[PDB]
Amino acid sequence: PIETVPVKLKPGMDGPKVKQWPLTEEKIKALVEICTEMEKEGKISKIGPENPYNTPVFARKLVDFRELNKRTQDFWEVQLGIPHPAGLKKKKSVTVLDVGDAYFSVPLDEDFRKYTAFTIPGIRYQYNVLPQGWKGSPAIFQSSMTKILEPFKKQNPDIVIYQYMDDLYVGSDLEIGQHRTKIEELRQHLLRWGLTTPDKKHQKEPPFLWMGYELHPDKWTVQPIVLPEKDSWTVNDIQKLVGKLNWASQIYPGIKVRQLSKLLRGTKALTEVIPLTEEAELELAENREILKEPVHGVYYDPSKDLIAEIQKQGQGQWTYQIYQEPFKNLKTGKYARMRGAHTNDVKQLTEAVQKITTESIVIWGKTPKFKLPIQKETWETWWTEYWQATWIPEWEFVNTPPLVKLWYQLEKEPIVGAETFYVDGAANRETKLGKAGYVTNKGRQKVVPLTNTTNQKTELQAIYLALQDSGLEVNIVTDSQYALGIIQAQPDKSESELVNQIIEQLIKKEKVYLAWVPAHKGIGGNEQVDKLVS
Amino acid sequence: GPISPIETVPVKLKPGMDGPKVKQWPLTEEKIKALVEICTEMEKEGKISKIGPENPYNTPVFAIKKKDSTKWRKLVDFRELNKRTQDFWPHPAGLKKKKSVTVLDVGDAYFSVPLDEDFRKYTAFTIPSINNETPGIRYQYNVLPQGWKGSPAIFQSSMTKILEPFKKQNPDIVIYQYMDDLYVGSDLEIGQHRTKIEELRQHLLRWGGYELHPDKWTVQPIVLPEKDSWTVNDIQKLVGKLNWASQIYPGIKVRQLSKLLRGTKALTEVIPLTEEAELELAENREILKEPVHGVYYDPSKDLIAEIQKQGQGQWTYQIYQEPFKNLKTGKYARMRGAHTNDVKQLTEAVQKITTESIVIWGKTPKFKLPIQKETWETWWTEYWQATWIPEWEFVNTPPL
Ligand SMILES: O=C1Cc2ccc(-c3ccco3)cc2C(=O)N1O
Ligand SMILES: [Mn+2]
Ligand SMILES: [Mn+2]
Repeated sequence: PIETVPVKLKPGMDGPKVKQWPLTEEKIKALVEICTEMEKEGKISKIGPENPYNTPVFARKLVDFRELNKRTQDFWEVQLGIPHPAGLKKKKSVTVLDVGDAYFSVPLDEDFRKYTAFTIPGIRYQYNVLPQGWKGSPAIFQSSMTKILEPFKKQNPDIVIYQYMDDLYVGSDLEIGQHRTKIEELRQHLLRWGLTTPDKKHQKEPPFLWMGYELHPDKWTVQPIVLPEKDSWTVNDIQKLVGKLNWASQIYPGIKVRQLSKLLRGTKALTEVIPLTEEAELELAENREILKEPVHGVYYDPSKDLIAEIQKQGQGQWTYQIYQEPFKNLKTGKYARMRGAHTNDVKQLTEAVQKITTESIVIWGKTPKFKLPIQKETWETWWTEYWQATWIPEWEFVNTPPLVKLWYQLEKEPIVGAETFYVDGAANRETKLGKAGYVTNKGRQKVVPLTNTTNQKTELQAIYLALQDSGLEVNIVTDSQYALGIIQAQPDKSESELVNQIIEQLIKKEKVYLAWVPAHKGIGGNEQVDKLVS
Repeated sequence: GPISPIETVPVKLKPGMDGPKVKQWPLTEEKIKALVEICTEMEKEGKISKIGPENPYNTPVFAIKKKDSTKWRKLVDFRELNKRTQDFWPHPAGLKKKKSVTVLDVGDAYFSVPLDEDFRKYTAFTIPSINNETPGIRYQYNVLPQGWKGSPAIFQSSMTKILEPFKKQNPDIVIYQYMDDLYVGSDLEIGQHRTKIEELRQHLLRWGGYELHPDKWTVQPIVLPEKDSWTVNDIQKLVGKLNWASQIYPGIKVRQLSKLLRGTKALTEVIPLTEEAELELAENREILKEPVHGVYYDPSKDLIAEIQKQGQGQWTYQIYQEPFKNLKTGKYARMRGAHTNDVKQLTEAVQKITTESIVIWGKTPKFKLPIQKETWETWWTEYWQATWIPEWEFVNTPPL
């Protein structure tokens, strides 16, 4: 009864014709029983050798639609992500329905049924429903499921129906008896469209399993994820492996899928043996201890505010909690990013505030109030002096050490009575020899030999020397904007050990004034140290 | 649902270009609710139609409120679709010269001319749900949409017939049209400008604001410091200042000033100006007022606007098509969010610079913004009050 979705192949491309693998009397009989069943249920139709196309079938039954998927058009996946149980509000009555044979109950475009052709190892088959494993079956089903559900939701405004794939979440603040009949209507409404809902895939009492979450009356806990410790993986339970683990990635961050997936750079048959490259053995194992950690949260109350508190941890890691009542957290997580060039803690905190803000808008459609381990004056000093535009939403200070600080601050005007160091660096040809030195208005000077360096590194080395051999107050003059701009970025950490100790000198200093002049002009301080590194 | 009674114009994309495929970003609850109430009424009025996942294209959508506006206006970020849409088929240089110019939102008039039935799939947009509770609601346009660069081009025929009864009873009213807006300027009294802009407004209603004053828009020129007691630091800051302007004006000379700093001197030491350097300074001060050589507007090239954060609530900007040959330079101050929000001031300045560029040249610039991508991409939609959207690059290298 459902209107079909028009499916076109990619332009200039024909259907798939991958030869069938011939196999044994053992499971070649099960297929035709399976298939007659499917033909007796209307899911597949018979045609002879008229259409050319072929899709391999292995052996419950399995179909390999990979070659067909590479030729099928792109479908806009409407979903911006999965739902989070913390996004749910508490409803007096909850129900989780699951549709029986979700895919095998939505008709396929009749013009597109020809390329679906396959042959039992003989009678040839072509699908008339959404096939499992095809590219478009998820998008077409959910679209079909939605507009099939819309007249029901409109005529039943007192209930809320959340739909994702097979599982239907049906919540309401109605009486259980009234909530009872409203469900049976939905099942009867679904049954009239050819979508049955079995009775023990029907979830009646609670802990209600919706998308791998146990929905207790006043809490939710993620379903313990357990996936196999077998010995000889094949690339189907390697593709079901990458599948049901990179949905776990949404609730469990840090679960990456690069290794496994890379194992299908080949024309492999879906049933043949697949060797684990030893790179892939730590992939699973790295987070098998992450997967075993529990997750639990509370439900959302829109009458109260959202509070987000962030804490500082080791090695550029940050923890955060999102709650409405104190310590009754809706969501918690970890964030870990140190920059590849130069980062400081205030930047990382600004990034953490922004990353939580976005996922808060994703889940609740609003920005939380933040409690951050930073002084108002520390922040005020940072953003007003930062060369770039920056800002954070409405927040308040929380005294949870280690607090975030500014570890140094360059001065804005040159310092009277402070030693003025002019620095420079240089390199020569293929010589693999560098010079970084300084000259001082008081006559002080120094030059050191360098081994394997860039040209920036010489300029950064020159600045570092002036910080070493100077008092608590110093004015430094460089011709290098690279060096001057790196300190202008105000980093407190670095992967460059030279930069790290320039920081360490900068922290120990009392007043530093960095100054820039164009090289190879008549400037008195620049040219003297420039000749010394000639 | 209902087809348009009047006839459709054929439109195509650029050669060899496909339609836009831009992911929808997360929306606040108030905007989704606003987009839901707006798109339902638009769908009932046959202006948009629900589509499935067979359409592989998508364009972002959100909603804004204009200055002092209390109602939500839908904004569709057509920046990608416009980039891939064909060019169609003059800019009134007198719009800049008028005393008062008002901007009117004529985007609703576009909802009466139908979109090419074969072009409609490229206007697909999806309204996301909170916490992805339900799949987003997909739509495409059946009529000329607001924010598409092809809508005012196709409507130019109809718009001309609506405005010429007004424009020859007022042959000195400059009327420029850019995207969903009409820019209308005059040299009239402020009292007599407002009711003549309201009569043109109600003449539009016969078929079926926000005010500017462009004759006092400033240009901030290059200004050298002129203190009286120059220190070493004050002079070597002017030397790199002048050595910088030598890229714009090749006639700058900095040597006799640099001669004053010869020898390793302390930055705070005051340096007397040997008078052959003040001649170099007075000449440099006056070789900064002439027009830059080779500066003109090429409407076949993109505009570029760079914005610098000066702090204390002031922001400098330069409009140019190729470096050092600036078409316009300026500075803003005391905008909304001053001394409290850098993003809100940058978002305002982007709106102000673009409004100027539309009035002057009839084109919006490509902005280089002094902000990380992630900070700007988190807040800019919260302060946007313009019916157009420009394109931007992010600047992470400190200037001067
Ligand atoms: O002696 C010299 C000559 C020089 C030329 C060009 C550049 C340069 C190009 C782009 C950025 O910087 C830098 C230097 C420099 O640092 N020293 O020291
Ligand atoms: Mn140098
Ligand atoms: Mn040098």
